Amino acid sequence: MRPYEIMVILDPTLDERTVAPSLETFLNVIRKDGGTVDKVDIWGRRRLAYEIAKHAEGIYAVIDVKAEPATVSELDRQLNLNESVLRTKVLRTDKH
Amino acid sequence: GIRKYKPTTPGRRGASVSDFAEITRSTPEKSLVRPLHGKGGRNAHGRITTRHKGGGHKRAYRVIDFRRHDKDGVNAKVAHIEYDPNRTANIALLHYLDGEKRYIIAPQGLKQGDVIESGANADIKPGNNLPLRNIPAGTVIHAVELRPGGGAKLARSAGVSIQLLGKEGTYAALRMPSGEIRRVDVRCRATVGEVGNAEQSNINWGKAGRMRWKGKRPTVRGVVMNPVDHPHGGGEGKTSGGRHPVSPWGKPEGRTRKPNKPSDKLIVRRRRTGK
Amino acid sequence: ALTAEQKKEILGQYGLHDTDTGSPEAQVALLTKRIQDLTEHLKVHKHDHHSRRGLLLLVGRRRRLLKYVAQVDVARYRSLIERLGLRR
RNA sequence: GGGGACCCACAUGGCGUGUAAGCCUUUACGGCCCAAGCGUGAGUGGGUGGCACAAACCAGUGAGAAGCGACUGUUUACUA
RNA sequence: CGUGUAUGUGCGUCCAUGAUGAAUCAGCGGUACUAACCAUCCAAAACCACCGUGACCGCACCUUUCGGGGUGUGGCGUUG
RNA sequence: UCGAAGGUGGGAUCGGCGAUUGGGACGAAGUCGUAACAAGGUAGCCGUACCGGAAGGUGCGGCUGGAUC
RNA sequence: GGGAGACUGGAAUUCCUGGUGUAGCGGUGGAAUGCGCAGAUAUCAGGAGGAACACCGGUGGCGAAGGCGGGUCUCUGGGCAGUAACUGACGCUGAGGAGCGAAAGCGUGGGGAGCGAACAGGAUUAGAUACCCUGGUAGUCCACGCCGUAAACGGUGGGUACUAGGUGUGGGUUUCCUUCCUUGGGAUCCGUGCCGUAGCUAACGCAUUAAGUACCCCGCCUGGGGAGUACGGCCGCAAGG
RNA sequence: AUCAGCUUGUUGGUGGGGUGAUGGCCUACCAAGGCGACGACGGGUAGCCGGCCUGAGAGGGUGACCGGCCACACUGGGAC
Ligand SMILES: [Mg+2]
Ligand SMILES: [Mg+2]
Ligand SMILES: [Mg+2]
Ligand SMILES: [Mg+2]
Ligand SMILES: [Mg+2]
Ligand SMILES: [Mg+2]
Ligand SMILES: [Mg+2]
Ligand SMILES: [Mg+2]
Ligand SMILES: [Mg+2]
Ligand SMILES: [Mg+2]
Ligand SMILES: [Mg+2]
Ligand SMILES: [Mg+2]
Ligand SMILES: [Mg+2]
Ligand SMILES: [Mg+2]
Ligand SMILES: [Mg+2]
Ligand SMILES: [Mg+2]
Ligand SMILES: [Mg+2]
Ligand SMILES: [Mg+2]
Ligand SMILES: [Mg+2]
Ligand SMILES: [Mg+2]
Ligand SMILES: [Mg+2]
Ligand SMILES: [Mg+2]
Ligand SMILES: [Mg+2]
Ligand SMILES: [Mg+2]
Ligand SMILES: [Mg+2]
Ligand SMILES: [Mg+2]
Ligand SMILES: [Mg+2]
Ligand SMILES: [Mg+2]
Ligand SMILES: [Mg+2]
Ligand SMILES: [Mg+2]
Ligand SMILES: [Mg+2]
Ligand SMILES: [Mg+2]
Ligand SMILES: [Mg+2]
Ligand SMILES: [Mg+2]
Ligand SMILES: [Mg+2]
Ligand SMILES: [Mg+2]
Ligand SMILES: [Mg+2]
Ligand SMILES: [Mg+2]
Ligand SMILES: [Mg+2]
Ligand SMILES: [Mg+2]
Ligand SMILES: [Mg+2]
Ligand SMILES: [Mg+2]
Ligand SMILES: [Mg+2]
Ligand SMILES: [Mg+2]
Ligand SMILES: [Mg+2]
Ligand SMILES: [Mg+2]
Ligand SMILES: [Mg+2]
Ligand SMILES: [Mg+2]
Ligand SMILES: [Mg+2]
Ligand SMILES: [Mg+2]
Ligand SMILES: [Mg+2]
Ligand SMILES: [Mg+2]
Ligand SMILES: [Mg+2]
Ligand SMILES: [Mg+2]
Ligand SMILES: [Mg+2]
Ligand SMILES: [Mg+2]
Ligand SMILES: [Mg+2]
Ligand SMILES: [Mg+2]
Ligand SMILES: [Mg+2]
Ligand SMILES: [Mg+2]
Ligand SMILES: [Mg+2]
Ligand SMILES: [Mg+2]
Ligand SMILES: [Mg+2]
Ligand SMILES: [Mg+2]
Ligand SMILES: [Mg+2]
Ligand SMILES: [Mg+2]
Ligand SMILES: [Mg+2]
Ligand SMILES: [Mg+2]
Ligand SMILES: [Mg+2]
Ligand SMILES: [Mg+2]
Ligand SMILES: [Mg+2]
Ligand SMILES: [Mg+2]
Ligand SMILES: [Mg+2]
Ligand SMILES: [Mg+2]
Ligand SMILES: [Mg+2]
Ligand SMILES: [Mg+2]
Ligand SMILES: [Mg+2]
Ligand SMILES: [Mg+2]
Ligand SMILES: [Mg+2]
Ligand SMILES: [Mg+2]
Ligand SMILES: [Mg+2]
Ligand SMILES: [Mg+2]
Repeated sequence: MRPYEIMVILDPTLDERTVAPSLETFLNVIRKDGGTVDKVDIWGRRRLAYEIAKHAEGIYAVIDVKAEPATVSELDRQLNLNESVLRTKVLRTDKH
Repeated sequence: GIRKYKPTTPGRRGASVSDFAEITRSTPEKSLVRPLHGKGGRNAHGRITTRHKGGGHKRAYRVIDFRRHDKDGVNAKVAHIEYDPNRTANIALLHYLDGEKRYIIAPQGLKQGDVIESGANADIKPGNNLPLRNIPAGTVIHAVELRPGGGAKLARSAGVSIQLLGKEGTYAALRMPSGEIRRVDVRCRATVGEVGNAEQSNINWGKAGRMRWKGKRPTVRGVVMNPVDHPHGGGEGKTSGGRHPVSPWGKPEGRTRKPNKPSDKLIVRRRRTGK
Repeated sequence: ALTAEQKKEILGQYGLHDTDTGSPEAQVALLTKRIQDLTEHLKVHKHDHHSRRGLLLLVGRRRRLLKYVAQVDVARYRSLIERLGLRR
């Protein structure tokens, strides 16, 4: 029950439309477990600083999460396992 | 873990064993036991095929589901992680949902209570066998097969198992415990996680009775062998044979790997030791 | 570290009244809950010497408080030690 | 290094077993005790005999150094 | 252990009580095929303003006797 | 029964001597060396491990009781 | 940057593979052992593995002290300010005892890119078993145990109360020129640098973060070698303490 | 403490003997403890005190003579 900030970068081979269904399906596990609140905003197609995974561009998605550490760890484990994702992290919105 | 035995007798002073606190049942399933016997290091022909081994403690056999492919889509809980001495590792029986129980190799850190799936939908907890189509590159794997569906043969060492490197085209690359890379099909069967009993390497043998039990026979050194019996034979005193060591069977140290295997083209380079 | 919910629950539930918080009873209650919880944590985390320092400090502090309770009143000391089920 | 045999007393002693009888009940090929009966070691005193009281048979010699081999093991059946 | 006698309990096939079960016609999963509405982030067919100037046209100074060349500004063009 | 003296047997302390060996100090003067004191010509020292007739050298970590810039 | 576990990032070194590309590359006060003509150096592409986190980064923060810094998560200690609700002599230091502890060293089992004792050569010197160059075995990394010593220094044990200031930094409460932006101004407590009174000290020097003036307890010292050594005792498998 | 545990009539109670007098002073029977880091048990030295010397004092050294006790009579014991 603590506010979390997560950003997800996806491979550019996927179109912009598929991102929203993919992200909502990914976070349905947290939606159905803790009864949480979320906020989603999207902006993609930015030139990357360097090559990552032999790729030059990507899409950025940022979600504000108010959930359980177990739930966010489960999302991280389920999501980093995916091949279409490149880099992710989770932070604390509050003081710590 | 590891428990060291106190020196009650001069013989068992150094004997230390890996205490098997990972045991749950003591009497193995009677249905799956097949008739087996110590072959004594001899073929049916009667000649001793390989010395230094044979005799000892007659033991039973049990079928392990090394090649688990027949049933998929059904879960199974860890029934009882019992002890099978016919292997360095342990075997943990499973209650599958169809009621057909098979032994499997017990991976590292497996305790009773986890649910194991064997198929495409299986997740990444250890004990899940699944083809390379459904595994990330870089995960530690064990009980690895060589073709899509012909029975698994490799990667069953206790403590260190094969590590997947990457997939390109229809061929997948596997890293060996020796530090080598082998090319293998992207559709072979492989499990996730290391194999348990990593502390078994910390076992201390202890005496000769345990060893006749385990199977090996005492080793006879060539330098005291007779010259007719061995190229190292002969001498009045201790002599090394006056020549480089050679197996008394004719060939000395050197290359033994006959090339041109069907998987020789599926190997990049050979092992290099002590680097 | 304990937080508001369970900590106010403990201070009230072992409190002499509904307002007092610094009573030795509540102090020992907080110390005991902290030590069992974080000892459970250290049963997993072995080599946290900086936290074992906290263990030893809080335990000596606890020992001083228990000695004070025993000195001031034997009956309250016995009641406290019996209600928490410890040895001393 | 000391005691060890026999007799008496402590001793109708302690211990085990367990009948009659007693206690009890889901009453039975039932649980508790158990006078009586049977078996029974241990010790302390007093006395006695012989040169000698584990008296027969049976039944470790001990101690101090140093060499080799860690030890239990196996081998030149029929010279080691 | 193994063969037979037939009487007594006694059972259906050829009647039929029970327990059920299953291979047939008529549509739906606010989810949400298709012209939009409200809210949010970015930019392809360069409009306005400044700055840097491939290269071009040159004004003033320095430099070898004049030459190359260097320094400030203007007109664009935009290697970008 | 006790009982001093005497004799059996193995443990502690004080010792005396003991081939030879290890170390230390004082002699005076000689060979081998340059160690330290000035950025002593490789900054010094401390803990530690290895090496070398010798003072010492090196590795790792720590201090400035180190001079220039 | 308090500690522990897990996940993850980039640059660099080395090695391997494949182009291109030619006779040198590396080296010091100078040169030679070193690798090349079997194709080095250089350079591009890819991969592998191990260590450590340049800038921020400071006479700055934290920790009791050793020490501590790529990010992310997980759990957790310590400290600080205000309200002051409550406990009402619980405070301090602490012989013997117990726990933590730089690097190196040891056992077991793994790892091992770079660096680097030992050891080979090449170089200087009358001489080098060193300083210099080319290589490189332990170790340096990981997990579990061990030894428990450092110029372990602020060469100053801790705690409390008092005693003139100036100049920076960090953290938090307030109030007022008030834009109410402002290291604006003021008050307050904690931490940390520098210079300075009275005072102390043999001097250098310390100077509210005292070596100032005192109180409480604890360890240590009584001329230099012998000697932090022999014996004895304790710990450690040993080195050894 | 470069001496950390000591003790078995040892400790305590009861009943007997014992001695001028109470008492493990001696015996029997019951229980397991007492002394121990505010230095026990061990090791070396030595008669103690009023006094003497030194020092302003504190203190340090010491036990000549005399005098108050203590212990011994070649060594070890025992008793009238
Ligand atoms: Mg042994
Ligand atoms: Mg079998
Ligand atoms: Mg034949
Ligand atoms: Mg063999
Ligand atoms: Mg046999
Ligand atoms: Mg096994
Ligand atoms: Mg052999
Ligand atoms: Mg032989
Ligand atoms: Mg031959
Ligand atoms: Mg033969
Ligand atoms: Mg021979
Ligand atoms: Mg010979
Ligand atoms: Mg050979
Ligand atoms: Mg290999
Ligand atoms: Mg906290
Ligand atoms: Mg009976
Ligand atoms: Mg009755
Ligand atoms: Mg009953
Ligand atoms: Mg006689
Ligand atoms: Mg034998
Ligand atoms: Mg033998
Ligand atoms: Mg034979
Ligand atoms: Mg013979
Ligand atoms: Mg024979
Ligand atoms: Mg013989
Ligand atoms: Mg002597
Ligand atoms: Mg002598
Ligand atoms: Mg000279
Ligand atoms: Mg010098
Ligand atoms: Mg020199
Ligand atoms: Mg020097
Ligand atoms: Mg020096
Ligand atoms: Mg040293
Ligand atoms: Mg060296
Ligand atoms: Mg250093
Ligand atoms: Mg100096
Ligand atoms: Mg850890
Ligand atoms: Mg290449
Ligand atoms: Mg290259
Ligand atoms: Mg490596
Ligand atoms: Mg009040
Ligand atoms: Mg305090
Ligand atoms: Mg204290
Ligand atoms: Mg104290
Ligand atoms: Mg002490
Ligand atoms: Mg102390
Ligand atoms: Mg400890
Ligand atoms: Mg310890
Ligand atoms: Mg180190
Ligand atoms: Mg270390
Ligand atoms: Mg060593
Ligand atoms: Mg080790
Ligand atoms: Mg090793
Ligand atoms: Mg090197
Ligand atoms: Mg070097
Ligand atoms: Mg060589
Ligand atoms: Mg050399
Ligand atoms: Mg010291
Ligand atoms: Mg330090
Ligand atoms: Mg200190
Ligand atoms: Mg103080
Ligand atoms: Mg202040
Ligand atoms: Mg003054
Ligand atoms: Mg003065
Ligand atoms: Mg000052
Ligand atoms: Mg002060
Ligand atoms: Mg002073
Ligand atoms: Mg000397
Ligand atoms: Mg000394
Ligand atoms: Mg000694
Ligand atoms: Mg009496
Ligand atoms: Mg009386
Ligand atoms: Mg008495
Ligand atoms: Mg008596
Ligand atoms: Mg006097
Ligand atoms: Mg005086
Ligand atoms: Mg005096
Ligand atoms: Mg006197
Ligand atoms: Mg007189
Ligand atoms: Mg008198
Ligand atoms: Mg006498
Ligand atoms: Mg006498």
